[PDB]
Amino acid sequence: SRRRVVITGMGMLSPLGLDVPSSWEGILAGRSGIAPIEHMDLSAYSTRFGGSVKGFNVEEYLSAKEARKLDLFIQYGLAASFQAVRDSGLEVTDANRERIGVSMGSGIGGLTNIENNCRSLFEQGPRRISPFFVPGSIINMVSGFLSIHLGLQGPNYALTTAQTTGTHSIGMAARNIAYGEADVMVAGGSEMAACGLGLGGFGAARALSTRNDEPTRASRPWDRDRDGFVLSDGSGALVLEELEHARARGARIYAELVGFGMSGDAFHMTAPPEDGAGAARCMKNALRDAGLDPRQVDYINAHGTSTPAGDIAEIAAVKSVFGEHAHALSMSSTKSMTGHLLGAAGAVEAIFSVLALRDQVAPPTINLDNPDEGCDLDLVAHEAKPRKIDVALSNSFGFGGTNGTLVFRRFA
Amino acid sequence: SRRRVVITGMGMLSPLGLDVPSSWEGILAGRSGIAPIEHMDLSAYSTRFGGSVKGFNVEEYLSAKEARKLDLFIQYGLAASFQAVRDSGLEVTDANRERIGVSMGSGIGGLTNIENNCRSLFEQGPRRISPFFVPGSIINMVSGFLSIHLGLQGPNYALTTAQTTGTHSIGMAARNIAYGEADVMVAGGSEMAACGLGLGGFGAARALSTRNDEPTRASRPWDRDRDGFVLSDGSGALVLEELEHARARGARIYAELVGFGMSGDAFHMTAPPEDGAGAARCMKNALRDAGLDPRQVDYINAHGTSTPAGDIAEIAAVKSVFGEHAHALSMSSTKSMTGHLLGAAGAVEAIFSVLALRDQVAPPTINLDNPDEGCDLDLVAHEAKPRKIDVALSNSFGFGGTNGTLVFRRFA
Ligand SMILES: NC(=O)N1CCN(c2ccc(F)cc2)CC1
Ligand SMILES: NC(=O)N1CCN(c2ccc(F)cc2)CC1
Ligand SMILES: NC(=O)N1CCN(c2ccc(F)cc2)CC1
Repeated sequence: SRRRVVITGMGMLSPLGLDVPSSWEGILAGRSGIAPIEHMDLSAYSTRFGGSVKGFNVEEYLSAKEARKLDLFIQYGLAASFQAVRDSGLEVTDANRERIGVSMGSGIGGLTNIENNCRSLFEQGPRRISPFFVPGSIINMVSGFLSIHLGLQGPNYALTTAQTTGTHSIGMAARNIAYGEADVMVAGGSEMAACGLGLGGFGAARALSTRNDEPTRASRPWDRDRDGFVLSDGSGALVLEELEHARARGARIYAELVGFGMSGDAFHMTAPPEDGAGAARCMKNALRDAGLDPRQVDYINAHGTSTPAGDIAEIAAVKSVFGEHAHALSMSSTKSMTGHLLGAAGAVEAIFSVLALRDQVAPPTINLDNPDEGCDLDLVAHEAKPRKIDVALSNSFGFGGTNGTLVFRRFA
Repeated sequence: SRRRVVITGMGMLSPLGLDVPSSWEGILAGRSGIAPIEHMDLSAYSTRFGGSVKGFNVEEYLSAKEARKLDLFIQYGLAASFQAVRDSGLEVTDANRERIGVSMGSGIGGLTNIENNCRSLFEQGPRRISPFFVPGSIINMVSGFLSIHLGLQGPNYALTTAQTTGTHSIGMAARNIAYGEADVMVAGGSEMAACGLGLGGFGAARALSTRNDEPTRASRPWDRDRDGFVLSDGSGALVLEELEHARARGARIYAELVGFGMSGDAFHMTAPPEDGAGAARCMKNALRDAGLDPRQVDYINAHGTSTPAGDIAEIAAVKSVFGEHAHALSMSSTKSMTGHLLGAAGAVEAIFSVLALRDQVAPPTINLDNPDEGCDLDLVAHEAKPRKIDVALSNSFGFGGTNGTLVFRRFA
């Protein structure tokens, strides 16, 4: 037997806005967050654009002195997490602090910091490496710093499952609460890889869209002219809470987390299998986990990265899992607007899945001008679609063939 | 309802050996694996030694053509993983591959790789960054590559909780099996942070021993002349298996994992509290999880990093948890011999804890010539101590105030 887990606070930094309601406003308007990257020489790079967080002010959250110690990915993680805790109204007390934990992850961690400390190392030698290099760059420091700032003494950890991080972080946090290891968890992910090493590293594998002329049209999941993913920055955090705990203090409940699925493709380091066999098993696992029949699913927030092999794999997976229901559900890539926030993708897409439930609206797949061969599902081309949504899925399918699926349900 | 979990396979690279047996022989003979570092010129560094893996042949495991693309931490993770699975005698099949997963972690991941690609980027341009940069450097690719080579389709993930990584990886993997998400898990961690940025970054914070002129005597946990930890490399992997699944196949069972604790200090980014309050919460959680009287605990493999504040915190935590029984159990730090394998520390030390149960011997704390103020427990100074061990506990503490405790006992 198992406790029920609800969403009582959400927080976000995205290429679309500095919080949830502003990000969600852009999502439903089909606005693009993608733009050429500024204050950075990308002359020798084949990709010169992505989704930046615009106008982030870390001094709303931290002193200038504490923020100087921390990589951007950690700043962004703390911002979404502080937002999510404030959004929840939860009061931390000596009576509950041991029951409140954190699992905020990252796919790639502190590349920006690693790059600036490399610059100092090569130019001037090791004696110019920042004393805060290690604690200021390691992925578990969003969980670390958040626990220290708020006095959280519950489970304290960090996932790193590349592009699956945010989905796994939220799912495993839900498990902690369901099986009684915590009553509250702050979970999600953050990322800032759209630095030299992120653009160069992914650009070297030719994984990135090179559509420098039309950056807002670059991210075009299931469109026959897609040429790979758009690199994006930001964070999502959710406050996950045991139902009775949330009801007792009179929390505002956005939605219930009913289902979590995991699988491994065991196929290829970067490419999914053509038929999405792994993504199929993971969605089936998530629906079994939630005790739901595939027929009950109304809305899927796809992984939808705009990679040719990735997008077609997800069409196959859904047709295989949903059979004659596959056309009835709506499925959209919000990455058409946000780009791919990698380890944070699952976190911001879980929030969009929750908000699709609250507002009864499927977010668009923008730029889906010419669906590809086989891409005949309801991919919500171009514009948001108001519709009935009781059950929403959020999928992540990342490098190493690691799969995550979250099942959200309306709560009333 | 909650199932029991046993250890059926173990694997290791350490500064003492290229497998578990050779490493364990070094542990029981009090041998140091710490030496001046040869793979690079450290004359501008304030620390020039640590625990290298000596004579590692990746060609025992992988083609030189796959090896070339992978960071040593991934190479070390796979080697220990391959050892653990072979040691288990487990055969992967279509009937069970969905029921076998992997959780192999790292604190820092592919810092060597990311540094060298940073050098290429700075000296030559983005066009000289390896196409394998991302899949060859990111922390989740031990779990990824292991699943690809063995065909593991179970839960596929990675923890990154700094120096607590291996302990958390093992504990959460046991929970997966406990709660029916998997019947088999390959779990542990790997680390190779001995690059310029690693030795430099830990050196900038003055966290490392600077005993360059006597490296084998540098790691001296609870000794009054200790002066920081010794950075070491390697990997530990265990096969965790549901008890009845292990019984059904006549598996050889080394020990039972009965207990898993996590807590957060919520104290400091890098310093443990003097009183050991977070470590004490974590051990109490693990002992209650195991349904034990604290007097049943015979052996503690301490975190024991040879830092001033870390070592004394641990005495205080153990005195607070076990009271008068603190004076009857044996506690030692195998870090005295191996140094600090960071995210891999929890993995090798869990294997040392299991082997203490198999052979009925407490490994020594070497170099404990002058125990510090209040360091007055049985710390097994200098020499291995044959003794009765029914219950063994392995502790890790890390940056972000993240704590882990594992509880093992003999299985008949
Ligand atoms: N070249 C190869 O045979 N592999 C597979 C493709 N590849 C890759 C793809 C996308 C990405 F973002 C990172 C790496 C590089 C390694
Ligand atoms: N401000 C200072 O003098 N430093 C930097 C922060 N902190 C630290 C400790 C251990 C470590 F491995 C990395 C960083 C304490 C020492
Ligand atoms: N006086 C002591 O220090 N003891 C008493 C408790 N004891 C124990 C043994 C088996 C068991 F099932 C429960 C408890 C072990 C050590």
